This record gives sequence, C-alpha cells and structure tokens, in this order.
Amino acid sequence: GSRRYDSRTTIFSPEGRLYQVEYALESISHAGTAIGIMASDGIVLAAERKVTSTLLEQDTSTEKLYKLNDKIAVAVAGLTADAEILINTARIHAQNYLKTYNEDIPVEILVRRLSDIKQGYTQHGGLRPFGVSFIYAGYDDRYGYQLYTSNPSGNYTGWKAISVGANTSAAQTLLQMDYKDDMKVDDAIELALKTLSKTTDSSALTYDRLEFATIRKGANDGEVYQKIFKPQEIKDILVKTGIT
Amino acid sequence: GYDRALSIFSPDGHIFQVEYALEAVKRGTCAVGVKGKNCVVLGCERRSTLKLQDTRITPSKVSKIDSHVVLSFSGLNADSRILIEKARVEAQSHRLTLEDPVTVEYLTRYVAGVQQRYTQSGGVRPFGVSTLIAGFDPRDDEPKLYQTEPSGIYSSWSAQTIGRNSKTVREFLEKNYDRKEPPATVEECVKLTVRSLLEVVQTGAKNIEITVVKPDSDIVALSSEEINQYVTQIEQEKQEQ
Amino acid sequence: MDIILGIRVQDSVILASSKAVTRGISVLKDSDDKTRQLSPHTLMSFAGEAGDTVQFAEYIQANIQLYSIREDYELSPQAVSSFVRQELAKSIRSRRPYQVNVLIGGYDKKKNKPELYQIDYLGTKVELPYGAHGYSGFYTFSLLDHHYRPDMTTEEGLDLLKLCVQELEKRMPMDFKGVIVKIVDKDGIRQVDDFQAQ
Amino acid sequence: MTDRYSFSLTTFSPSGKLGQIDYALTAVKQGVTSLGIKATNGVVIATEKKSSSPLAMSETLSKVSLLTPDIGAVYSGMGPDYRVLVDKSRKVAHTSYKRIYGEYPPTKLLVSEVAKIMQEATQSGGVRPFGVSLLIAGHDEFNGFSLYQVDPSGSYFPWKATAIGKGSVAAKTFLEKRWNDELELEDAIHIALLTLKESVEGEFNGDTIELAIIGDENPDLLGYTGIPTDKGPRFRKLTSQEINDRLEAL
Amino acid sequence: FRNNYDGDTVTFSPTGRLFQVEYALEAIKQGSVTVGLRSNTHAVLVALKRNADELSSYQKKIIKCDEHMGLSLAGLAPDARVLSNYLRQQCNYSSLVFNRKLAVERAGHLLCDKAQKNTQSYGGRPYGVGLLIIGYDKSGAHLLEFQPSGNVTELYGTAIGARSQGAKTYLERTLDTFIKIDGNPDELIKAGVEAISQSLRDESLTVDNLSIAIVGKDTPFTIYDGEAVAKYI
Amino acid sequence: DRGVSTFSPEGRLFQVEYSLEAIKLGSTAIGIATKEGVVLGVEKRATSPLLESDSIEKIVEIDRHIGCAMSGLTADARSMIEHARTAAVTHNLYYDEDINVESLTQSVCDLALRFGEGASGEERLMSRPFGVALLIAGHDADDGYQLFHAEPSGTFYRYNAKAIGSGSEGAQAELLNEWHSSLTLKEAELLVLKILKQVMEEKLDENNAQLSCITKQDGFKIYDNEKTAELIKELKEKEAAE
Amino acid sequence: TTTLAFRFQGGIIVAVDSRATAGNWVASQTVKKVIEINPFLLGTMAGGAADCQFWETWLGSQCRLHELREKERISVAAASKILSNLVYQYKGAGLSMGTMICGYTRKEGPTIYYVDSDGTRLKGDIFCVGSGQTFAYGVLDSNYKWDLSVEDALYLGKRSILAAAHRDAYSGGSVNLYHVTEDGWIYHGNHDVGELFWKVKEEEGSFNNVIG
Amino acid sequence: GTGYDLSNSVFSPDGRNFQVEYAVKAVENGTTSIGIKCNDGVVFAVEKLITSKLLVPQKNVKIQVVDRHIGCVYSGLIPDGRHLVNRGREEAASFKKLYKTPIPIPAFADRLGQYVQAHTLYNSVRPFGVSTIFGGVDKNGAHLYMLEPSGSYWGYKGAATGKGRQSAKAELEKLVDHHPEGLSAREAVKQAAKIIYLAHEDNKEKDFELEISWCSLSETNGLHKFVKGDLLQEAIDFAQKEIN
Repeated sequence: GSRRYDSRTTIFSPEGRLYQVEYALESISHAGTAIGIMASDGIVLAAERKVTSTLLEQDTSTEKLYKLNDKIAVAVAGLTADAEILINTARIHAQNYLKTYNEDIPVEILVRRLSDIKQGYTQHGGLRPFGVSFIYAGYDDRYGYQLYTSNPSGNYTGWKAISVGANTSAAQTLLQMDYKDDMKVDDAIELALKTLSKTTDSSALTYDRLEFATIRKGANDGEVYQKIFKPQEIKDILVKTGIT
Repeated sequence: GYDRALSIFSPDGHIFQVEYALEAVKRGTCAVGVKGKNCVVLGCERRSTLKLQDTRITPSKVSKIDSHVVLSFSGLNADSRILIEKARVEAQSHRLTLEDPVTVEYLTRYVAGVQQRYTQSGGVRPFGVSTLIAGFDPRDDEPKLYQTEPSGIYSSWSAQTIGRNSKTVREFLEKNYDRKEPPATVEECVKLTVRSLLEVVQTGAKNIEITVVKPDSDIVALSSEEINQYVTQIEQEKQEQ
Repeated sequence: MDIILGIRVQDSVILASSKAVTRGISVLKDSDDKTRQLSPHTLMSFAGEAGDTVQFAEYIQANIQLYSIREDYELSPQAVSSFVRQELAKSIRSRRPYQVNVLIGGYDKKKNKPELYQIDYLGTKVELPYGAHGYSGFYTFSLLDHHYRPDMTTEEGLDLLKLCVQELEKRMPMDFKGVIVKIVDKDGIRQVDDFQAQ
Repeated sequence: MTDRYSFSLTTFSPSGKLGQIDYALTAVKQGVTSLGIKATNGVVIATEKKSSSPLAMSETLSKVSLLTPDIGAVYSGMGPDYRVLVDKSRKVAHTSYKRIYGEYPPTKLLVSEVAKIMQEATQSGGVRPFGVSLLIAGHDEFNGFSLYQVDPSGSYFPWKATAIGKGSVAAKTFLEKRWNDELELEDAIHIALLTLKESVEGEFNGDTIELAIIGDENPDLLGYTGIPTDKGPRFRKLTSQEINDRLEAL
Repeated sequence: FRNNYDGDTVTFSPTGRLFQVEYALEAIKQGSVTVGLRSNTHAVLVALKRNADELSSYQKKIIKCDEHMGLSLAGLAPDARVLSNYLRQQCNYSSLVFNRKLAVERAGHLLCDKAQKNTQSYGGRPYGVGLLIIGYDKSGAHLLEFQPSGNVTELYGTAIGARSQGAKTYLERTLDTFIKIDGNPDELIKAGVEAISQSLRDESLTVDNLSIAIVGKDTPFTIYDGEAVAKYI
Repeated sequence: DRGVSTFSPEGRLFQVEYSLEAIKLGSTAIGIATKEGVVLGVEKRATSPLLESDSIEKIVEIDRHIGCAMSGLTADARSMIEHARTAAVTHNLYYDEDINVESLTQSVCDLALRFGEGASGEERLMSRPFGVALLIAGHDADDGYQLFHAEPSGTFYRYNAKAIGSGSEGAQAELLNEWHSSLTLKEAELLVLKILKQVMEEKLDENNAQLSCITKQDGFKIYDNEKTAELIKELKEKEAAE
Repeated sequence: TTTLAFRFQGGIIVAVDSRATAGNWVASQTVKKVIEINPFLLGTMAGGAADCQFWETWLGSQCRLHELREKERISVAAASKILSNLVYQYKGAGLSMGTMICGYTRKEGPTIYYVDSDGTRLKGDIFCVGSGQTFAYGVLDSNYKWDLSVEDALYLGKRSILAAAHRDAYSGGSVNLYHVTEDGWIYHGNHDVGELFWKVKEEEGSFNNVIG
Repeated sequence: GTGYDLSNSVFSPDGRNFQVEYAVKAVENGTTSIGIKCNDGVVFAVEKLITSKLLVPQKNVKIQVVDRHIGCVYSGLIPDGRHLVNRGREEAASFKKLYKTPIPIPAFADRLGQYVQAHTLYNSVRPFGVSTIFGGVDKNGAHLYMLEPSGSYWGYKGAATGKGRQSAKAELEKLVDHHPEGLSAREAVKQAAKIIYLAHEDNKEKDFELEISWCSLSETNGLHKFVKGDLLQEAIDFAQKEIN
C-alpha cells in the first residue's frame, strides 16, 4: 500500500533526536537573521530581509515582523508561508482569550499555545513540522516586557537578548558581549543594528533590507505602544546610530 | 487518518522507538529527588549552551500538578508540557469525582499510563521524557517520590536522579543516602541534593534550582542566594580537609 | 426559591445564602452551604435546579483551580465572572441548559477593591453594590436602596444584611432556615459562624 | 480504496531543503514567461500564448484570469494547476469575504487566501505542491493598485514590476532599467510589450500575446445602470486588435 | 524474487501467486493432524491434540458451532475461535430470522467469502488456520475442508495438518467402505481412528491426547475426550 | 517496511514472535498448582538499591478467587489487568456468580491479536502486540484450582506448574521433576522459592522475591515480607539438611 | 416505601419497610430495600424498584472495582458521588430514586448521604425517604437524641418505620434493621408488621386508636 | 529504474500495470471454462478437476447465477470469483429495485466492468485474479461476455479462458465458421461438452468432471438453469465419442 512512501516525520533517531526538527532548524539557519533585545523601558525587534531587489516594493512588504496583538508581536525566521499559518491561529487565540476573560492575553499564554501546536506536528499525524522560529516581543501587567523564542520542536524560552536565523552564533557572541541589564530602549535599538551589521552576509546594511519594531510605554500616556517602523523611519535611525 | 505503527518489536524483542526515547532523556539536563523524613526535595540543573535568558519568564523545571504534588523531568521540554497538562487536568477531575485530591502514587500511575499508551498506539511516538513526581498524599506526612520513563514503567525511590550524568549522581546518592536514617531535616535534605548535583553541575550557582515540598501543600522553590549559600558551606567541607 | 444575597461594602463583599433544602413536603437539611470557593479571593453562591446547581459550581471551581495551577496566578474577579457568564451563555442554547443563578463575590488584589457580580442562568451579568437572585430581591433591593452607603465598613455591611434577613424572615412565605454569611476581602474568605444571633 | 496517504509528501532533507517545493520552483522556471508592471494609475500583467498546435484555438484558453472585478492573475508553470487555482481563488473571494462583508476582498487579502491554499499543498497529507507561480494585480479603495507574486511554497511578495518563468532573469534586468515611480499605465503597457518581445521566439502579435490591465472603472462593462456607487470593473483584458495597434508604436 | 512480493496480501508475484496467503497455508501444515470422514448417516471428526510440556494441557482441536454443525482446526488456535464464532453467529441468524438450520454448503460459502476479504485489501492478514466442518442438514451428512485461501471443498473424507498425507491416502483407499457405514457410529469412528493413526510417528494416541466428534441423523454434534474416547484406543 | 501483521515464510507472525523474545528477557515468574491451592512467585529485580523494592508490583489480584503474575514489558500488562478485572466484576453483575478462571483467561487472550494498522475483521486498534506474558491462577467451583499461561499470541495453556521469564527453560526443567499430583501448599511454596533462588542472579531474600497464593477459603493473598522471610529461612535449613 | 437512617452516639441506624406497589396493587411485601454494598457500606432504596435495585447493584460493581484498582476501601462520600453523577447523566429521562448511602470508614467515621434521581446529594445525620417519609419523621424527630443506646436507637428506628407502615398505604410488610459501627454493619432482623404492630401496641400502649 | 511491478496502480515506463498482468497469470493457471452464444440464449461450461476420489461428485458447483436470468463462470482464484458475483448480485438487485426491470445483460456487464476496473486504480487493493464469462437473455436477445482482471470486456460469439483456452478458442472459431446461420441451445450444449473434453488435454494428467448451464429463450424461458440428468449424460456421450 502507501507505507512504502511514508517518510515517518515523527520518529526518534537512535540518539533520541527528532530528525525533522533537526532538519527544520537546519533550514532556519539559512533564513534572514532576526534579533530581539529587551530593555528596561521597552523591547526591540530587528530582522534582515532575505533576498531583495531594486523592484521589490518595500512600503507594502512584510516578511519578518507581524503584529499579533496590540501588545504582542513576532519576528520570523524560516518559511514565511508556514509562519503565516501559525500567526493567524495566534491572532485568533488572543481574541478568544479576550472574549472569554475580558482581559488581554498574557504574553506567555499566547507563546505556550503556539508552541504546543508545533509540538503536536512532532508527536503525531505524520506531517512535516513548520519550518519556523519566532522571537516574541510583548508586554502585559504581570511580567512587564518579555522576550520569548520558539522553534520547530515546540520548545520555548525567555531571553534578555537573542537572535534566530543565520549567523546566530556570531550574533549571540556579539550580544552577550555588549548587553547590560540597565539598557535603555534606544541603547537596545543601537545594539540591535550593530549586531546585524556585523553578521550580515551582505555588503552594507541598508534600510531596504531591514524591518524594525519597538514596544515602548510612551511616558506621555501610560499605555504601551507597538511601532513597526516604515522604510523612512529605518533609513533615519540607520544614519543616527552611525551606519548612514 | 495517520495510524502507522511507529513503536514495534524488532527481532531481539526491543521497541527501538521507546529505547531511543530514553536516549532523549539521557541527553536532558539532570534532575534529582531525595526524600527526607518529613519532606522531599527536587533539584534540576540548568544548561549553559546559551546564557542571556530572562530567568523570570523562562519556564522552570519543577511543575506543580496540584498544591501538594510536583513533577520534574529530563528529556524533551516540549513533550513534558503535554504530560504536565494532562496530569493537572486529571488532578482536578479526581478532586471532583472522588472528592479528595490525588495520592502521589495515583497521579504517578496516571502519567505512566499515558506514556505506556503512547508506546502502542498508531500514528504517535513515545514521550522523550522521564519524570520524578513527589509530594504528600492528602492528610499524610510520609514523603512520596516516584519516577516514570518512556516505557510506561514507574516505581518509588528513597532518592533518584535522571538525565545527563545521572549515572554519576546516582552513585553519589547510593553511597551517601542511608534509608536507616534519612535526612531528618529540610536543610540537611537540601544539602545532600545540592551535593549530588555539584558532582556534575561543575560550579553553577545559577545553574542549580531547588524546590522543597512539605506535608499539607507546603511547596516553595529556593532563590539563588539560599542555594548559593548551600554551595558555599559545602565547598568548605572539602577544603577543611 | 432559596435566598442568595450579596453586598459589596468599602473593602469587602459579603454573601448570605439560605441553609434550607426542601423537597416537596419536607425540609431535608437546615445547614446546607450553597457556595464554592473558586480561588482564595473569589467566592460564588448559587441557586436553581436540584442537580444543575452543584454540577455547575464544581465544574467551574475545577476550571478556575486548573487555571490557577497552570498559571501559578489568581485570575481577577472580573475575569472569573466573565468565564462564568460565557459558560452559562453557552448553556442557555444547549440541549439541556444549566438552570442556575449565581452571585460572584471577590476581592481584586491588584486593584485592591471588592467586587460583586450577579449572573443568571441566561448569562446575564451585571456588577452591583448589592444583588440577589430569586424572590428576595423583591424585598431587599428597595431596603438597600434606602440603607446603603459605599464607604460602609464590613461591620456595617453585616448589620445591613441582618436588616435584610429579618425582613425576609418576616415577609417571605417559606422557612429558609436562616443563612450562612461569608466575607471576602484582602485576606481571603471567612465564614461569620455567629449570625444566628449577631 | 480510501486515501491512505495521510502523511506528508514534502519533508525536510538533511540539508534543510524541502525538495518537492524546490522541484515545483524548477517546473515554474521551465514555464513560459509572464510579467507584471505597476504604474501610478494602473497595473499590467502579460504573458505569451504558447500555442501547442496550430490546430488549437488559443482563444479558448486564457492565461490571464479575472478573480474579482478589480483583480486579475497570470502565471508561469503548470497550466492545469493554475486553472484549478483560479477556480478556488474566485470561490474563496466569495465564501471568505463577499458573503461576509458584502464587498470584494482587497488585493493583499485574496492573495493571502490563495497563498494559504498553496501552503497547505506543501504540508497536508497525500499531495504535491502546485507547480506554479502567480502574478496577481488589483486595486481596492484603501490600498490603490498593487502587484503580488505567489510561489509554490505559499510565499508572496509585493512588486513594482517583475517577471517569472523562462527568461525571468533577463526580463527582470530589463524592467529595472525602464521602471520609475512616475509611469502612467500606457507607459507600463508599452514597457510590458517591449519586455515580452525579447522572450518571444516566433510570432509576436495580439494573437500570441495575452495582456490585461487593472485601471479605471469601466461602467460600460457593468451590464446595467441605476446604482451610482456601482461604477464598473477595473479589470480589463485587451483585445487582439488593441494589442496590434500598440505594437505599431513599439 | 519472493522477498519482493511477499510483504503483504495486496501484491501478486510475477507468476500470479499470493505468498502471504501461502505462508498462511504453511501454518496449517505445521499444525497437529485432524481427520474428517462421513457416511450417509453420520459425519465424524478425529483430531490429535498436541501439548506443550507434560505439565501442560492438550489444546482443544474441536469446536461446536450449532446442534447440527461443528469443526476441527489445524493452525492458529485464535483464528479458529474467530471463524467458529462467526460460524456460530451465522447458524444463529439463520434460526432466529428464518427458523431454518443453516445448510453446511451455505456455511462453507459464508466462510469462503469471509476468508477472501482478507486477501484483497491492505492491512488485513489471511487467516492462519485450516478447518474441517461436519454437519447434518436437510440433505444429509456433510464434510467440508476450509483453507485460508478461501477455498472450501465438500468431500467424503480428508485430513489436514502435519503428516496428514498418511490418513488421506488411507481414506482415499477406504472410500468405498466407510462411506457405506450407515446406522453404526462406532464403526465410522473406528475408521476415523484408523485413518488418523496413519499419520502418527512421534507417539501413539492416548486417552488425554485423542479427540473425537460426531454428528448425524438423530445425533446432535457431540465431542468426546478423555475416558470418553477410551473405548476406541 | 513490512506490515505489523505479516506472516513469515514459516507460517508465524513476526511481531508476535519478536514479542515472545522480549518476554524471555523478563523477570522470572513461577506458578505451582496443588490440590490445596496455587502458589505464584516472582523475581522483583531492583535496578538499584535506592529503589523501594516493595513498589514493584508483578503479582496482582484480578478478583478474590483469581490472581496473576506477569513477565516481560510489565507496563503493557496494565490495560490487560483492567480488562481482566472489569470482565470478572461484570460477569458477576450480569450473572450473579463468579467468573470461571478459564473464561477470565480466554477473555484476556481475546485482546491479544487485537493489533495492526488495519486488519479486516473488526476494529483492532493497537499498534503492536503486548510484550508481557501472564500466569493466571485461581479457583472456581467447576474445575477447582487452576493455573494458566497466557501469551501475546492469543493462546493459553493450563499448567500444573509453569515458569516464565529469564531463567524459565531451566526452571521448567526443574518443575518437570519436582512436581507431582500430591504436593501440599507448603511444599509448593518452598519449591517456588527454591527454583527462584537457583535462577535469580541475586541472593533470594524477602525483598527481591515475592510469594502469594490463592485458596478456596481465603482467596488470593500476597504474602508479606515477614511471612516470606520465614519460608526462606525454612528452605535454607531443609536444603543444608542434606 | 419508607426508609430512614440516622447517626448517633453508637454509630448509625438503618431501617426500611418491604412493600412494593403498582398503583393501589400491593405487588409485594417481601422486597429487600437495603443493599449490602460491602461489609461496611449500605444502600437504601425508595422510588422505582428496578431503578434503585439495578443502579445500586451497578454501584456495588463500581465500588468493588475501585478497591481492586486502589487497593483500598471506597469512601462513603465517593461511593455516593458515583451514584450521584450516574443519575445526573440521566437527568430528564425519568429515573426515579430516593436513595441513602450509609457507611463507616476510619477517615470519615459514621456517614450518611442522601441521593435522589434529581441530582440532589446531601450529607446529614438524619434522613427519611419515600412515600412514607413524613410519617417516619414524625416519630423519629420527636424521640431523637445523639445519646440513645444502641438498643434504644434500634427500637426508635424500628418503631418509626412501623409508624409509616401503618399510616402510609404505600408502606408496609416488614421492617429490616441494620446497625453500622466501625466493624461494618450488623443485621438486626426482619420484623413482620403483622405481629410487630400488635406486639408494640400491647407493650407500649400506643396506637391507642385502632381497636384490638 | 525498476520496481514498477511492486505496487498496483503504478504505470511502468511503457504504460503498463504489471500487477494486473500478474493477475492474468493466476487466471491462465486456472481451470478452463467457456461460453457459447446460441441463436436464442447462451451456454456455459467448465472443467472441474478431480484432485482426488474424495471430492463428492457433482457437489462443488462452479457456475453461479446472478438474479434469475444471468449465468457466471470464471477461471483463476475461485474466492475472487465468488466475491465478484456477490457484487454482481447486489448490483443487479439495486438496478431492479429502482427500474423494476431485471438488469439487461449489457448493463450488467458494465456494472462488473467498472467494479473490476476500480481495483486497478489504487495500491491499497489487489486486482481480481479471475477472468469471467457471463451472460443471459434480455429484452433484446442473448448476450455473452468475458471480463479480464484489467476490467476489459467485450461481447463474444464464443469465449474461453484458463489452461486450455487455446484449444477451446480454436474449437470455438471452427464452430463460428461452420455455423453462420447460428447454433441452437441444444447443439451449443453438446458442442460445449466436446470443447471442454478437448481442452482437457492441456491437463490430461488429472481426471475431471463436466458442468454445463444454459439460458435459452425457448429451452429455459430466459431463466438460467443447470443442464442435469439425461441431457447432460447425452452431451457427455457426444463428447466421449468425438474424443476418439
């Protein structure tokens, strides 16, 4: 029958490893780098656009930064199509939580659910896993600013600063080298751009190859705000930090 | 629709997927539990492949199934969440139908059954997880400690460890734990636990987390300091010789 | 019906619930506690159909406790009442709807304020200084509309209840066998074991 | 009987590649060239009608399809896959949007739905990915004109101009040189015809070329009068004659 | 060769064979011998019961399906339980719904069709047991031979199991004789015991090792074991 | 690969055969039937000294007149026991009588072949055969004391004495000699303890071995360590006696 | 039917009648309305005969299963909740049963749970259930003390059922007495009202109306 | 490469389905059976090898009737043949229930045809291991058909399958040429007995038993019936005579 063509995407290796998960991570490693840095007064998300052109319409483009909630966002590394599938269920999950409890969904709760979904494709169904890794940046009143990361396995962990995608090792070393618990959003914004700049496989780090986002509590208000920078906004910040 | 038999017998009578599931456990961070005369302690090691995490939000290794029972594990993290959720759900259900919280042995038997079921059900792989479940039965003061593995087998221990270098830490415990006189104190119980972990953690104050469970739903996890202190008083035990 | 009263004062919510359990011609019990604690700072009282009553209260208790364990946190009273309304709203259009009315009294540790929610079997939810389910409301609403003040003390509240209970023992048709009073505040939930003559 | 292929036919290789999708992409490369150009007041999508027999009547087949009155599609790769993708796309615009809000979906969202359909054929059990890449152009009140590309992986991106298929590399390079943010529709159309000429071997006329535009509203193509708000479709396929006329000013 | 076409029952070998069915057929040959024969008034089954240790019991080889029908097995005991239980249901249904005793010939067709279904669809395995069915219906005495391939055959007598060829030749030789043994069950049984003993080698049929069954004109299908078969050894 | 319900060229089912192999690697188990009752003994086999040996349950009660010992992948026996207990209690509920030991055994064996990836005959959902064998011991008014051996093959035999597990081939050979139709319960007890002692890698004590029995008078009972320790001592003495 | 169970200093007293009716027809005067779930658990039956009798027998099965599974005696509270939840799954279907689950456990002590087909489950010290309940309550309530001697509590109970047998057309037959202590229940006989009434009348001097 | 013959619905590089062809091998290995279409009906006959004296004579009937007017005989895996007839009976019952009229032979043929063809469409099933000869009399005369494991079938004047299919076909072709005006049911019966006897030479090792059935408008009233007793023995004598 069919058994002949079954790849068996959900089995252990003799070393107790999950093949497909490993291979999916192997796929992620070649994806545009995405960085998440959390400060005392906010969080920063920055990703490098993989494959670009003169003709690519950047104003209408989004391939790495997605808004999930008004207080939560994610940076993607891997198959964009696979991510959109997960993203959309995450958006529904947040609204379900809100509808049920009349309170915005706590950041970890959203992350755990999404991770559980990935985990499933790992233990049953004979389907391939999603080739995606997420960096979650969000804020809630129980833990304030939070930074999470989930990968194909369905496991997730919290970070002060982190990267996913390509050249993560180099990027992690550079972050673990200049990160300081008492950083300020703007400090993080600069550390983020500098890291990408040194890891980039490209010639120069221009605005047209980046997506940026911040979650800050604009003092003159009292509420938290998500801001997914526009092409010009990135072009500006890029000149300021000294990368012109 | 997917129902392929993934766990099956091979010529020598082994279920390789279950065995490889243990290999996943062997690779997991170490976990240990020792029962005193009036408490049980659970300690886990924290990896260091990457350090720059936010320890506040990053999920811990010791989970409360109910207010009087906790569970720790070694193996795939994603897999453990599933077992923990099911156990928690069952704990609430048992309280509802029997009008009494689960006994540690009952909760253990349930978790083990879930694992066994995943070793002979089509379309699924076994859990790459071994657990340590501990607490005090309702209105009982006798400490309880059990361990479960992928196969679905479980049993109680005076003290036990799982995960990487668990071979080492067990030796330490076999020749450092006396059933005749179990750590009669919460403090001396936590010491023996931190000692057993240091045999493999290799100086890791922030790489060692302990959680103490006392009778009548008294559960609390020590902080880096309380722990760091134990580590301190122990490195002197060595040097003072 | 049974008496289900709730009154929110300055820093706490007080719930009073009749102790009688009558079936047809006989009063079977006179010490029945029509309440379930959903979490350390949230108490729910209930009245309605013979079986649905407890099955629903316990079903919710199980869910809130489950949420507590999983999140190692206590949901706000507002969040709990919303979960409860949702469950009843589903029920009303199901095959066999839960015929249960409830009062939810909780102390919101984050806002540091007591809260009282009234929810009927239809999933009708409203937050109030004082509420009641059943016929009691027909005597107690105007009473409290008269003798109620926002800044009252817990002690003042208990007197306000005593006033309500007396009116009920004077004018209501049935012998509800007195009530059981409980207080929810910043320190949790406790029962006023001395109201049978307070 | 009963599909017992409940497992994925597309999986990760040790290198991290998803073979079936790469192969699908390969099939797209072998397909006839198709391109899209966005102007300030319109969009144009075109392709060559590679007749597979002089006895075949190329008009009976359309590579450029209307999805909604303001959205059109063209492709490169396996025509039969594209055909069913068009039927699904027209239907989903209805079942998932018009039936809810009583208005056609904006370009990005329909593209989003189509893209999802393709992603599913990349992970669901028992199927292969679609062997096509699509170029979808449209207009909607709050977004104006837009042009999108959708690959077998389910990924999609917005473009100012681009080409896919056989001679995409050459065609893209040519479009980069001629495109600017001030092109009028007629300019884009002209540029389109020029770009396509390089990719065409034999005949090049209104009978071997297929081109449509998303421009102004065509009240004359509505089929009825009486409702002020209903002004007509923005999508319009050019006629063979209309094409030859422009070929003389080539 | 064979190794490429015997992985399941949904595959034909280049010569038109079905190996999974053939391997199943092998299980029968490895089973203990059992004989079946009949006259015009009775039908008999004789079986050699095999034991594991001398501390174990001798596994039953005969199963009653209805007052007028029963069978003996050779091969996988479980599969016989499944098939005999299904034969019991069919006998039962015939009575309940039609107040009619199921004809042996029909039982045979039903068995054939059941076995067949497990040789043409993926996932199923053929049955690994042979069955000899005797019964007395409106057309007299009958004997059927059931093979896991689905082939069922009516005979005067036969034998299946290890060394069965012995008894078979003997019955094929005694034919004109035993077929006329009407009105005398004891004689028909002795012919059956003589047939079976033609397949002995290891030992000799003892009292807790021999199993006999009979059905006929005014004889409801009845099994004989132990002391009950003593008068025949 | 190859179907989980495939036949070998010799007429056997691969998975079932391989299943038996896992059973050979199991802890020893022995059962001895006497006109005074049946004795069931098993090797605990602790994988470490920290393991509280009395949390090792390889002897369990099905009903008051039926108990059983297991050998092999013991976790597989849980659903088998649940089924056996449910069948025993259900028969009582429907017939107002105890279930016959033979039927209870037949019931357990019926689950045996209920495995496969789609075997056409009903709805056998279980991805593989069981990896544990059982010795079912009990008593009923129809056939008195009985000992049964149930394997993942679906077949079961009745034995006067039977040993399964690691040292079985040897132990069974022993039983072939020691057993006789007049043994007393006590005689069977020492015999079980003696054979276990021989095949066990460990020095048999009241902690790595467990005894139990079933008698018409008191039903199924598992001897406590104190009771067994004395039977062990009683053995060492009679042995050293010659 | 009339059944009662009350808790007192010497444990628990359980008394039931034995009449079964179908309309005004007395179907039987020999029904066993008490089920010995086990050496320490009792179940009383009122309402639909088949319903109580079938579902309580089933309860016994569930109870036994629990002990085989947990190697421990089932609690009174849990035994009563199993019947409670079963019956609730049938709410609206027409099951008819007013029941009492009475037992002893080291952990709970003497315990009594009232359980009806309505889904009502109540723990208490005194409960009278059935078409004769009020009649039993009248006698029992006015002579109950936590300090009755096991011998006096036994009589009060018996006398209470006698009262109901007399006044309720749907109660009668004989009385079945049980005493529950930590060593399980103790049967205290079957007392046919045919002789019990006259005996009590003479000895006690009550039932002064009826002429003898 | 190779391995195009291990799975059923697979096309080989030359457009074949080997599993079907292998099924044909099981058919050619079977007993010989035939069908002769006379001027107002059809005659069916088959070879019944006598594996041993133990087979009760006249007892293991091969030919099967569908409804009351259709006859079926096949060579190869008998069990597969019965399976197909069971489908035919259901098929015929469903047709009659709705259209009232007993199923026309041509319609019946396609019913069997689509079913057999269906078993060459998936790898989860195995093709039928039999070739079947069937037919009967309906509103427009007599019809004879033969169906192959591929699902192929056509109407025939004479048809044969099995071990001695060649002898038979040779003989049947002879009849066709020597009877352009038609053969009668009575004659078809005798000729059938002969053809079987002749074709028995390709298996002359084992002794056999003849079996004939027929469906004739004038001889059986359009109903299918077995040729027994005297008419049978008479046909046997006619064959035994011309065999020498």
